Amino acid sequence: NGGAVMAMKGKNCVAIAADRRFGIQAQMVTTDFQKIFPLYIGLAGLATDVQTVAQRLKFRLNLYELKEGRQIKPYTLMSMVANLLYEKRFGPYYTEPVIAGLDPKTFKPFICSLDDFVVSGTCQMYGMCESLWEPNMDPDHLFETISQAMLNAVDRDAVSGMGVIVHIIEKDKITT
Amino acid sequence: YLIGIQGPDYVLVASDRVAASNIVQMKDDHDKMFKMSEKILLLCVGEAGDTVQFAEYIQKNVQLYKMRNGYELSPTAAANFTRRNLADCLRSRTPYHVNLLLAGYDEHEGPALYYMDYLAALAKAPFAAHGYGAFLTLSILDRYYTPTISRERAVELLRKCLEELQKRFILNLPTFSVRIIDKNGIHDL
Amino acid sequence: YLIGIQGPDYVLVASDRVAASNIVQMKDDHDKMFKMSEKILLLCVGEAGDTVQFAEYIQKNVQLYKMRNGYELSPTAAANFTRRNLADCLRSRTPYHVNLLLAGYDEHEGPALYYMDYLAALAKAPFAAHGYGAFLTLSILDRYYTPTISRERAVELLRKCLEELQKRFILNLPTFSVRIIDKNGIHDL
Amino acid sequence: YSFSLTTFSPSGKLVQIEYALAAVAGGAPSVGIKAANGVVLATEKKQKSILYDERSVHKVEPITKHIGLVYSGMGPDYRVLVHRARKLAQQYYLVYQEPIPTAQLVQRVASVMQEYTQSGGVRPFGVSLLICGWNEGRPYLFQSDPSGAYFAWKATAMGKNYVNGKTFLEKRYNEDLELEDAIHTAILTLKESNIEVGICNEAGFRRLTPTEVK
Amino acid sequence: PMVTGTSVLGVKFEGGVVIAADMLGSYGSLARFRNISRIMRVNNSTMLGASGDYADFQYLKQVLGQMVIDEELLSPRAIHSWLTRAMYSRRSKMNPLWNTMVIGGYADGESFLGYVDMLGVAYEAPSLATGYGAYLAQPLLREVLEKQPVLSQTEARDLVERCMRVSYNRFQIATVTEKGVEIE
Amino acid sequence: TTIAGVVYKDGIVLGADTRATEGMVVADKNCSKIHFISPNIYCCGAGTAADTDMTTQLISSNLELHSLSTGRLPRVVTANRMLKQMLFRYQGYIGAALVLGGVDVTGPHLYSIYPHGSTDKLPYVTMGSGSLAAMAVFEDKFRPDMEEEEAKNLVSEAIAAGIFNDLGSGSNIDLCVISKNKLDFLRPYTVPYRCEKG
Amino acid sequence: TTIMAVQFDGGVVLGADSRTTTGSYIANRVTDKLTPIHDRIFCCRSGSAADTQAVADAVTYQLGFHSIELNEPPLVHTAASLFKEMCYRYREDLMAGIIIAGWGQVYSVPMGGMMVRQSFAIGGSGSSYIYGYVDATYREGMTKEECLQFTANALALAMERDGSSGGVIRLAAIAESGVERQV
Amino acid sequence: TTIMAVQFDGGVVLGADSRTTTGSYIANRVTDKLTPIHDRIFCCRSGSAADTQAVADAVTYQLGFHSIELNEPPLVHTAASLFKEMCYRYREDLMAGIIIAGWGQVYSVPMGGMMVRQSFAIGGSGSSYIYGYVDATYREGMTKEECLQFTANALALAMERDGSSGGVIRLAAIAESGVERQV
Amino acid sequence: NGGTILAIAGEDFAIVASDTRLSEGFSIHTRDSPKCYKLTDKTVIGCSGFHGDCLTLTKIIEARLKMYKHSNNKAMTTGAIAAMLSTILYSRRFFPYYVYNIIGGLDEEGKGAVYSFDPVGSYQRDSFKAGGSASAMLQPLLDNQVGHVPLSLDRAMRLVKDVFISAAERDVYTGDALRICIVTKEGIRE
Amino acid sequence: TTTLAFKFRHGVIVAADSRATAGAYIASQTVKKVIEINPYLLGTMAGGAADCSFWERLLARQCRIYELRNKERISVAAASKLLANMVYQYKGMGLSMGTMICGWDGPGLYYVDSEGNRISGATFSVGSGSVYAYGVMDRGYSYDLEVEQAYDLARRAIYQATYRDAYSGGAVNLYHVREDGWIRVSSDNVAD
Repeated sequence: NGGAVMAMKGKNCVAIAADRRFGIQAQMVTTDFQKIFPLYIGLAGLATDVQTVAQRLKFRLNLYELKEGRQIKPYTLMSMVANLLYEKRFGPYYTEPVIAGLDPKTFKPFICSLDDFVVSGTCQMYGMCESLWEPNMDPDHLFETISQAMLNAVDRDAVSGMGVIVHIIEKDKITT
Repeated sequence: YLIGIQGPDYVLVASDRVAASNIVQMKDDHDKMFKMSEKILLLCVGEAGDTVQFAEYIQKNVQLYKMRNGYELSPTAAANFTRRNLADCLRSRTPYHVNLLLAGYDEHEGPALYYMDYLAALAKAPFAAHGYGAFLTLSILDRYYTPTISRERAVELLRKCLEELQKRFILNLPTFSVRIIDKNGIHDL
Repeated sequence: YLIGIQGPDYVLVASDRVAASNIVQMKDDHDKMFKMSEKILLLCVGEAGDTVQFAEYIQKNVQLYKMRNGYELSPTAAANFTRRNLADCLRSRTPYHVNLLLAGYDEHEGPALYYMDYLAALAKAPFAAHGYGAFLTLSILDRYYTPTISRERAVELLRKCLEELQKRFILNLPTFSVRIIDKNGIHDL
Repeated sequence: YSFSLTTFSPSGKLVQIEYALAAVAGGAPSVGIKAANGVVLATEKKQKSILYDERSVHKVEPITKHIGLVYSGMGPDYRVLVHRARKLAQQYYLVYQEPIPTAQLVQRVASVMQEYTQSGGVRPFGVSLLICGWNEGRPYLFQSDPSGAYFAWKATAMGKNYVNGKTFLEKRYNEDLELEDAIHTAILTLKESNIEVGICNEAGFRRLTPTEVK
Repeated sequence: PMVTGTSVLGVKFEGGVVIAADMLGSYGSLARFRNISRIMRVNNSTMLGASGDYADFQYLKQVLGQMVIDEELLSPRAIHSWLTRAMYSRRSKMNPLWNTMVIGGYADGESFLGYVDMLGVAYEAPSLATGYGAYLAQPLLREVLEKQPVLSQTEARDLVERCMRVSYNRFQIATVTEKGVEIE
Repeated sequence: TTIAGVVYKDGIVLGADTRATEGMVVADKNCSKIHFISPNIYCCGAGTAADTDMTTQLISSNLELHSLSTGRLPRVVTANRMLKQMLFRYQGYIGAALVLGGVDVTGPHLYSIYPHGSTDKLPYVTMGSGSLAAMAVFEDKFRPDMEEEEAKNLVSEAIAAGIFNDLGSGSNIDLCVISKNKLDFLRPYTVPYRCEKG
Repeated sequence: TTIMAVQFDGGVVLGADSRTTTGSYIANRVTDKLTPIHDRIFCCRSGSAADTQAVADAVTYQLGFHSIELNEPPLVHTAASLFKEMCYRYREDLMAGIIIAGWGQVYSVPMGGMMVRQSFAIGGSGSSYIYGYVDATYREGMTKEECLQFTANALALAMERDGSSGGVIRLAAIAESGVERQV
Repeated sequence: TTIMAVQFDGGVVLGADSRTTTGSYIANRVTDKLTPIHDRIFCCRSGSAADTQAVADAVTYQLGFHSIELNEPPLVHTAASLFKEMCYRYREDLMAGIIIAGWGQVYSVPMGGMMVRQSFAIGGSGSSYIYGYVDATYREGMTKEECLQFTANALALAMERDGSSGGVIRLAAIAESGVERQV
Repeated sequence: NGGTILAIAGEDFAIVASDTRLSEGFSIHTRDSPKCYKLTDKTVIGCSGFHGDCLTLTKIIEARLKMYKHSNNKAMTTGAIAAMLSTILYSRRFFPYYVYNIIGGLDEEGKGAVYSFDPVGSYQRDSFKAGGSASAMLQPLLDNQVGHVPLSLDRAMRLVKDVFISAAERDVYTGDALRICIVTKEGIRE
Repeated sequence: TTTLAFKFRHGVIVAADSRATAGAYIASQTVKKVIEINPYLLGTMAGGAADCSFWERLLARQCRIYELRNKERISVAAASKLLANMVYQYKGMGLSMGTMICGWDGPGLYYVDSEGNRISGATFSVGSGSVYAYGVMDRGYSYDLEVEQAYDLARRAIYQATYRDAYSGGAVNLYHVREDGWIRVSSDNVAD
């Protein structure tokens, strides 16, 4: 199964991207399967865990977001899923979450993954993006590097591909 | 084997009427229809009691809701409900092995069918199939199907898929319980 | 699946025309006929090359004999010959998995068909069957068959057995290569 | 037991909680002011026998990196309430990994004090306590009370003669005042009604250092 | 594999090759043969030490002596080369030797120090240490090499004399010398 | 994955390398491992990073609760004793191991703590993938009577021995001094085509 | 490993080596295996260090909590009985070869967990090599001085063959009015 | 088992016990394990009796066929080299712990098969218990008489612990002009 | 054990570069090894997979190409090696040589050659291939900036060079010193 | 690793996807599966990549030794038969492939599995994606087929196979064995 999870941070704009496919074995099921759930998160690995963690996280997160209208800090969200998945260290759910998105009101990006850029998934990516990363890109550039890394790593990869979604988070605009 | 098609103002679903333990089929009337509401319709391929021990367990909730709330659930809503159950059973002592299609027709959200993996991997399906005859059929339906279609044409599109299960496939699945779901609600064909 | 019947002045044998690796059949013209003489006729169900890598290996001997001796072997004689080979291969590196019926019609010893196990357990068979559809069919033929019959009646007796392989059995074996052996020698039906 | 000792009076008043408010009326005076450099909390404690100790059981116990408590009411009850308040704070730190927002710790602790006004076989907590905190850009000054009702304040007072202490706090002080200057109103409102003191600012929670209390 | 000695070291001195090794041939936790000398002296200079099942050392000591004794009456690089052929040929039948041997030989101003793994992997290396020093002795060898890129007569000498203290202290200190073939 | 510690005269120089690998790929070339259990005490981790991080967070909340309660900064042995128990109880399900160092009025203690729960204070300890290579250098070079600043010259080289020689361990050395005199964190400490738009 | 317990006179004289190897790689040479579980009663261990950390300390907990109530030094066989209990109830989730002494009364506990009072004992996987030296020396009529040289020389011979034991030979002397632990 | 070989003087003095147990059930207590393979060279064995019957005799065949041609008593290391060969070529279809002596030259052969000249050796699964008694007694300056009492007392201590060895202690004395085999 | 190989030839160069280090497990044993042994002024062969096999295989390749060089007295074609080496891998296939070898001989047409292999024989003329441990890291990137270039050699050298900087700090089995062996008409250019 | 083949009155068309894989990494997408043996008959490659090359090198060799000695063409029946015999010997050795012999004789299409399953049909698809390729195949296939319509059919059926099979990507590679013999009718892309 799986799926790839591109994620990249150049300038305040926070890139993240993913393949839109999942397979029952080696046969593609759908050419449209959401992995990037809106400070965004992109989970890949099993589909069951992708959906399970997305549901469980939005639940725990909404209890907080009602309890304070204060938007969540990216670091605290990282702790939220970190603790949420470590509870099964005896029965661990297989999905690799990579959050990407702004620190509130300071317009400061925070990307991270959980067991520059953080790639995760079934993939091809970590060796591809690393010397191409520019520490400064306008979104116009940021889209281009992440789209290249996405398309090149994933077209090669057998079990990913067939549709790409790219969110380049900014307060001003969020392109897709 | 199960097959599902999404149309302009309908959802089309159809099922082989068979089950077999051993070398023989022991019935050919076996209903892999699991209709649960006026427009929420599971179709469950899978071995043993688990397909129906699950199907009914969902049905009675989906129905229990309708009495208790006075209104009927969305195809999506029912879908995410059954999805939740299957995810729980995967980690459980009893992981059910049911591969099911939740057909349904919301009025204001429109017709929808969902593929659901036994593990529990819900996904909206433009068209879908299940079983092991799924490896054969999905290509025919993927080539042939377009955005437009008609319920009149849906019958031909489905009749062509029936040929694969006899003509190229080893197992004989001889009668197909075609059914539709349309604003009117479910009908047998 | 293979079927064989012994009649008053004939031997009747018939074969499903199929093979499948994977979920699909890859042919429906597949000849499980292995005719080897005017009136010595193997029919070999079994997986892979072994059925034909054996069949022909027998055929070329059975034929080699006819040139080298100027006369044709008895159905029994050919039977004990193939029986010998299969017993040798059981202890060998390569034990063939071929379940075969050696039909034949001696003139002065009369019509005979023989069941032959893959291990190599020759036995004369009044009527016989092979395959996995053998578990189903042999009861019909055991009930129905009598000492008398006729080639005209043999067709009905065989047509009734065909129903079992579709109507109760899971696999679709759709055409049956009926053939007879009679003093005249082999004919297709 | 399994049956709560809290039940309504004929007009709907929680008699035992009202009596818990009477227990708050006892206890040495407390005072707390949000100034604009940081909150201060302070309390009367007394030599009493002249054989006591003053660093043994402060009413001013830090709870979390920048929260503290000061109680009025029964002292025995405070010792355990603080323990659960620290529990909620450390538990929050391992789950969320930031020291818990002042408003949230006050809320969660309020829920603990609410549980016994509905829970069997237990009386309500007598202790009422100022819970003063500073996160982000704001000093927070809270009052939790026996029913588990809590309020944020700009200035507030507790214990004996809070009734006049709050009056001084609204006329002798308003708006903002530099932290020792808003301690001026503490030391002079407390005077209306030995002493421990603790301040917040942004310098890690702090006990106003003893040489400088003088 | 049966009873096994370990701890063989090698490293060059400019115009020589120190090779020290302790003399234990332990079998299991028990140190059954606290007397085995594992440093064969092949040729007027060159020599192999061995760290692995000792039966294999006996086999290759008598066999390498066969190749040398034959050829004599008819270089370290050549001995390592063939030794790789021997270790490899036994791997091909999956009947290996468990021996892992360093071959230190001063050949024409050059201190060849081959290493031949049991499963036939082979390379020259200036500061070789076989097992139990292939995680421990090895940084101590390198730390001198990280600083000074070559080792003198005295440098590699003292390096091994200390590194062997870093088994039991009974080790023989074989030393190829411009002449070749010493043992202490 | 080379983590280390040494007990020098005034305390403990902990040392660590910034790498974490998911098998054969480096997923993090700037990995934080000298986790702050408390301002006084610090704990390096090795083995599975998940277990090490989370177990260290548990002991952190625990130690910081006990010190928060007494108002007296906790002892090292306390930290070790709850670590001994914590890594014992799971019986190898916590397969990540810890090097705890801290100073309490009782003075320096540095226990390597194996994931089955053995706590052993010693003047030098190493752990991680690089530990063999590192400990030979710590053995050869460590001397009792070492001073405060020479430990910086004793763990940076020792960890460096694990950076070059090992393939699980690499990247910039972290070095964290523990003394009642001062605490030091040196987070990154010792260093040993454009896809054209539009 | 090597645990070498001997008894006599004022109290036991017993010893152990210094290494706590994990596999062939030594981890430590300074380990004290003779470690206290009471003032009188000091445990010795084999099996694993890890299971013995969980045990022994828990016996110290119980034993020192034995002593406060009864206000007497706890009976050696009582402590040893606690080791029989702890080892007996989990013999399968445990490995422990203790040799508990106290004041002298040399007691032992096979990993399976039966407390069997020895009068001299040896433990570990290095122990076995000692047998021919202990059996041919233990003798009734030997004074207190003898046991010191006996245990100290016994262990060393054990260590020569054993590649699990080495380190410094550490000896307890547990007696009335003193514990003289040499190394 | 116990094979206990010691060198010296005119020739080796060495011994072995008497039992050849199969499992816990003894089969025999009278077995001579010190048995001849030449007039000078008498084999001792451990591993199994069954593999050693096939070996040893075949070495006697070759060795006594060694002697007739060369018309000299065969070299002890030659015989021992034959044991290295026989054991070396099948180490996997074999078990053998020989201790070959001859005239004295104590030689050994680990089952894996490396002939390694010992100066004193012990073999078997009962042997290990001896180590602390041999190592602390073997001494340069001991006369021929000493080795008799040494080997004979060594084995007995070995046997006390070993439940594979017992029987009667049988000793060869192989030397120039005599083989004095006591029991 | 393993390690990375890379090769590209467009115009005359067949740039066969590789990391030196071999790791038995993790114990980097020599940091000075070449994977790209030269065989002929034109033939250079990278070999990654298993060093013990790589040695034996290259000696067998060298022996066989010398046998050819006697048997025909005509230099061993690079295309002959592509068809020959695959049969050599098949010869020992039921016990296989765990070796991934990249061939770089200079053509008769004065052009580059690269021939990817797998352990059982899949020769592939291609414009580039990286094999070994980091091959998954290098193939999409290296493909992107190489696959309307006239095979620019100076920029191509930098493009070969940089990707091994990137692989070395990412994959833990590529590293140390990089050795490059261009194959031009002037000869092998180590 | 899909390699459809079918015969019709104006030819036998053999299309093949070009992807090859090891793990979920894709080593190349350049291979032409339809390994040549003869101007007018051709192989296929399904199953392991090396096997098909090697066996069809032996096949090409043996067909060549035959055409020289017998001094006539080897037939599709004979070619498949020698092939089937040769792959049988290595039955149980895991040398798995799905080679097909195609070529005009009338046209001859014989699928030849590695376990020795030399079967003569007319319509085949072999490999992982075959189950996809089959379903499209039957739906347009008729013996009454133009050379162009058949070109489109081979391309549609390969295109629908590669679309779902994870291990099959790369461009369609028609060969048309008409009366005269084969030509590289199309090598055209799938990423169109």
